[PDB]
Amino acid sequence: MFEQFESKFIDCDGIRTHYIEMGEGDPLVLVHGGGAGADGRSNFADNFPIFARHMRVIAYDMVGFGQTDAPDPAGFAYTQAARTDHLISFIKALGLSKICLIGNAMGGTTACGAALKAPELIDRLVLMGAAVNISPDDMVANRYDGSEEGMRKIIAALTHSYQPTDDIVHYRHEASLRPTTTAAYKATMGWAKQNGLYYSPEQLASLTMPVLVLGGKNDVMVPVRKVIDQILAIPQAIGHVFPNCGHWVMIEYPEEFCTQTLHFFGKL
Amino acid sequence: MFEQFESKFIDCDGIRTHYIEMGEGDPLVLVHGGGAGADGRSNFADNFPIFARHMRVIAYDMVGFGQTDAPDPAGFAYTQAARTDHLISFIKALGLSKICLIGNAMGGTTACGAALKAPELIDRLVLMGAAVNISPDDMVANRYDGSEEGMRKIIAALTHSYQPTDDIVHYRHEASLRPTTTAAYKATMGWAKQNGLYYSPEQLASLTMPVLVLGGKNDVMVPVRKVIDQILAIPQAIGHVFPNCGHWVMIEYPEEFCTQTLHFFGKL
Repeated sequence: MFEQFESKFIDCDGIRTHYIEMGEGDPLVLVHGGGAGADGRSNFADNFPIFARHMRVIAYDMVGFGQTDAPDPAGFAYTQAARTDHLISFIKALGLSKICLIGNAMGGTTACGAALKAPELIDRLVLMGAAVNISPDDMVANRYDGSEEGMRKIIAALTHSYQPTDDIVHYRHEASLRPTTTAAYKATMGWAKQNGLYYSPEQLASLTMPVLVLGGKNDVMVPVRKVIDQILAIPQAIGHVFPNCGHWVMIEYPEEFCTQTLHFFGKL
Repeated sequence: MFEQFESKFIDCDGIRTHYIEMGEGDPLVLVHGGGAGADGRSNFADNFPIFARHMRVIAYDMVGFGQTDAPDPAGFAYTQAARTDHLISFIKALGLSKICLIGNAMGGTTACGAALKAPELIDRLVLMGAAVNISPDDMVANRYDGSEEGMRKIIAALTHSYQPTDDIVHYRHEASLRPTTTAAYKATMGWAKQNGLYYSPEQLASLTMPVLVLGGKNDVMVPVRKVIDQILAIPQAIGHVFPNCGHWVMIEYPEEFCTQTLHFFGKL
């Protein structure tokens, strides 16, 4: 699946990193979510050609995910900081400046970290159901199971009223079972569950570029009150709340997602 | 001022009502806010030609305001219900069906009341810094003074970073001093202050058409947490929060206001 995009690879301080790209113009980098089997292609395949009309659009696979190196977790610590440095490494590796940058969930954690840690690379940031204020306790109070049904339950949970295709289910399911990424995933989520996916309101308010904050009203992973807290904690932030929408705005409402982001990026 | 628009008049169950209009297409009705000297023209003059490219755009003066009858408050009770029935009366008087409808503040109170009371007239509703959940106590806990400065202070209060022209100031100031509307205004605000501008969460959630909810993050009259409560109380509602923006979204960010509403109305 997804062979309409040419897989490319580049080295990011010794992490070999898979990415796809499409279109021409100013660079836009998309960061996928941190669910099991997640990667760039499957997260953003529907948005890619809409965005490619206006921008040079790039989705990469985060360390531990997709077809990017998933270093052995016996010697690699799967911390937010590693994700964050990988992204910065990636953006630099392609020689990109002044990017537009969008992150879903843990990918939002990561986009946010790069924006704070390396603002000179990033002109605009979009946080979309982004885990940027989820504490260990926040994860506690919220609350995989193997198989093709288990994956179908995941998807029905992260979405409001969206029926995935069989090809999509099977791609994600197979993906969740790749053994290197399954290990990296178990580490990634273990660390997240104990340390949370979290920046302080002070750090959030320290973001230096324009920011748009997106959220589905029915999202159960990053509930809408958390999205609101981000709109309110980040002074310059625009907020847009989608109704009848779970944790995958970009998949559940792809046209509206691309319209709002492209408008915010100044391409309409 | 505002003579680029042709003043028209029509009778609304014995209330003679001023309105302007422009463009061709599906009908869009705009409802001004309830500040002193407020009317359609001064509220919406900047948005009118943008909207007129796509729709038949109509701004009217609410009972007690502008150049619409301001019946003597010794015999006329200036209740939300009167505003609400006037609007319904107006929409029917021009023979309009399936309108798009936008209300600022008390005009939002009024648009909301018409949507609840006469849903068959209204295809889409936009509530923009709308007083639809402001209780007497809410007004208490928030907290005119005559002159051209007093009006300049009003405007600097309802806006974040907006410098009105001298012509605008003088038009509003003169307007606030018209004696029939000054009386109707004192009644209007007296009733509002004691009864509030308020529908219950149950009523709010009972709205039957699509709804977009707009708010400026810095609005001091209808604070942003009230705007959020409306996004959350109205299940189908889209929410958009503007940064660096007070209580007059349509004036402070006219292009973004027209873009979001026109997109929501399906004219882009």
